[PDB]
Amino acid sequence: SGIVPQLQNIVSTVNLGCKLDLKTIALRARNAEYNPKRFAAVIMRIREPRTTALIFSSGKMVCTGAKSEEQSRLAARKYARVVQKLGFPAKFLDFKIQNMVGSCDVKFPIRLEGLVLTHQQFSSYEPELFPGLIYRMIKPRIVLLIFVSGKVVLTGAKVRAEIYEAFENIYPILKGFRK
Amino acid sequence: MLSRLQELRKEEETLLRLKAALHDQLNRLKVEELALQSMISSRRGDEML
Amino acid sequence: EDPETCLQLNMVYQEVIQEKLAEANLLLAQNREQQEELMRDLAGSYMGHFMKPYFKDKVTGVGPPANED
Amino acid sequence: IASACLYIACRQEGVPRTFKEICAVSRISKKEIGRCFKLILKALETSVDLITTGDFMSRFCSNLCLPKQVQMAATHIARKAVELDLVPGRSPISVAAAAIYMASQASAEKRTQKEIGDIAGVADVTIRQSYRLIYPRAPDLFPTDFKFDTPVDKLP
Amino acid sequence: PGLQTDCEALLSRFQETDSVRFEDFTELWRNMKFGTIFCGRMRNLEKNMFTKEALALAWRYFLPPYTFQIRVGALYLLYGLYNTQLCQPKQKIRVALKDWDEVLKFQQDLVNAQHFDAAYIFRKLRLDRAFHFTAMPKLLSYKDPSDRVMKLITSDVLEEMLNVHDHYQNMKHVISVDKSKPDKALSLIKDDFFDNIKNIVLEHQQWHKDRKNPS
Repeated sequence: SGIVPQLQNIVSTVNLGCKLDLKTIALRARNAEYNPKRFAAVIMRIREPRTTALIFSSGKMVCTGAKSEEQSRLAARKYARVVQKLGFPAKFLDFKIQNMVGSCDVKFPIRLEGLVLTHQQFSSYEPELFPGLIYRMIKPRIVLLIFVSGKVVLTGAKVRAEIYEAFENIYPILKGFRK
Repeated sequence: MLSRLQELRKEEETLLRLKAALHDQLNRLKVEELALQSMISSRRGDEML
Repeated sequence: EDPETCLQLNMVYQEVIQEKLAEANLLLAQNREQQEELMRDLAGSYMGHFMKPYFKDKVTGVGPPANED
Repeated sequence: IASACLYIACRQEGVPRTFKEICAVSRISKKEIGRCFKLILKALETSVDLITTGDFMSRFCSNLCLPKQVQMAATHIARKAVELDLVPGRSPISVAAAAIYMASQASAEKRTQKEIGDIAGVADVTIRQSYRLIYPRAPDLFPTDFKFDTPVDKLP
Repeated sequence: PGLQTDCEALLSRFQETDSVRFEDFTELWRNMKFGTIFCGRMRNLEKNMFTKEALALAWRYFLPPYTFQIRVGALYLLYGLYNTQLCQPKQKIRVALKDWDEVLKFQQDLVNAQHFDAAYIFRKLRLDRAFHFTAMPKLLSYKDPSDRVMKLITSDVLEEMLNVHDHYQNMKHVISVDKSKPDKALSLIKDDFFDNIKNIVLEHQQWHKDRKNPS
């Protein structure tokens, strides 16, 4: 239809290109946490694009939380500059957007029971485990959490076009089951 | 208060049934009205000659 | 004779049934308002919450600081 | 894997139990049961039909000391409630517990939310939440020919 | 404590007479010895508290959604209670504001129906100043009802409906240019409207009786 999903999250990774001493970064960065009894990365937050970078001792950074590809690239470069200033030989190699969670609302209640009955080979609907139907789209390798309130959460895409084509594929199917 | 609540809801379903009947009557009435307009146009068309 | 009388009598019949529809829809409005009153009763709620510190945060639940008095 | 297979078999035969009725027996948490259940359905390339509310009724009403009349009552209530969309997107077990609570408080043998929560494996808060959804439409859900000693026009 | 039962008993023994005359209520008052509902030892505090409860209950029955017969019965009950009290500063009937415009139209319907007994009783209550014209009854802190279906449909409504319908048919028979058969554009009138509304009201009253019949 005319509604398109709003990207809510974008997970990207980057190779800083040098081994890091996480204790140093956690002692000198501005918003870092380092609980090596809970996870093995330094969790830095920033405010300008509102993203969270997990920085690893191998030099591989994971910037999550952005709402666009460009914001994610800018945030990753920001964390790169941060670790640079801390006296590390950090560069910006191999930036890759690894996930894009978009959301949307088709604005009509849906019959999940009928949908899983007619699409048994894709959808998984277990109301005991999750109140939403999990539709594994196959043309783009996307996963949709479709709910009875009409909300549809697309996730798993590497490119925004994948999110868009997945929602375009799923919209007629839901229109067929308009409660 | 569920006694009163169910009395009120039963009245509600009854009055919805009455509204359904009267609305069908209204729709068929306006269809008759359009039919009348069409045929009177056709019949006054036979005296403007 | 001439269906103009058909028009006028069908119009007055539409008028009386439209008065009936307005009355019935008003009863529907009053009954649905009664239903919503029942639901706000189910969703209604104390007086201890208004004791000695009458004002209090919805966050922490502590009163304002002391007056100068 | 054994617990997930037990659950899948119980579901396939047409007498499905809940994960809480397999975790209650197995030594692993419901989380792992559900994970391995999805993994098994993925591996075997098979599927299992969706549970309905009428599947958990011959067992819930029998584990409770309810008569057969109250059992068919709650069956009818739950089936009509899921029919009339009073409970959208809520798990069939909670709807079953709510319907059983309604038909129990209406009939001779009354059961509280606690006992029904223990049997069905549903938190009493969920019973409340999905009972308030079928609370106003109580009479048109019940069976027409239904004897009782507590007026269906008054229920908590 | 049991007072509502006596109130309902008197109102039922009254409505079973299908009468509005206050003489019948006087006969029931003397028969039930209802006036001695206050007789008996009790100190001033509990006495006027009980009187408050009784007047509030009778007034509650005086208002909708009760039948006209029940309402006139409750008006007579209010007269009999307020006039026979043991409290020296007689307790007053708490009249909310939102109920005044309904009580006034009820009094007007009483005097229009020439029910001068009940209308005179209400006038006597308003002259003796037996009312506290409050904002809400029941100071705040912290049966036989009337249906909407009779306001919708009754005998005269369906009578006028069938009159308009058969007049509509008789004018159909004359509008057509030929007397043998009407036009083929006007045959959409429904004959089951009476039958449909009859089915609806009969299902309603049948469900109503199988409701008031117990299991």
